[PDB]
Amino acid sequence: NLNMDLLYMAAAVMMGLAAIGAAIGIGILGGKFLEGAARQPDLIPLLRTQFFIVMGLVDAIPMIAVGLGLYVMFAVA
Amino acid sequence: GNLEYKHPYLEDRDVKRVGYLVVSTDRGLAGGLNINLFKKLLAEMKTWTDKGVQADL
Repeated sequence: NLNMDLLYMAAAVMMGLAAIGAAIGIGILGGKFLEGAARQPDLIPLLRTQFFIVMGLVDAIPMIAVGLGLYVMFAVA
Repeated sequence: GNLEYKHPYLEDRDVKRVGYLVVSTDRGLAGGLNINLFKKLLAEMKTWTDKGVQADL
């Protein structure tokens, strides 16, 4: 009936915007991380540590969004 | 350092000819100062020209 049509679209919008956000945020952050690694090799491990420190914060809201889109898809519809 | 660049002045390219900058006095009565130096230079330039590499001054 009318439900699944719109619910699938809602999950679709949710996870599409999540994919845009996480991909672009990590692209910028990784680009700066790679320029820093090219600038100063032998610091790759420390910069990678910091890169993960930030990447963990970047993907939070996108991952709540992914989780709730999957919830809607396979729990509600 | 931790970083490096590849400027020509830092790499030991093949020696095909050599140049010298020579410092000498403008006034005599210095004793053997100039001739000792010029004899040393001439010996090293002899060595270099033996290997067929030119020299420049």
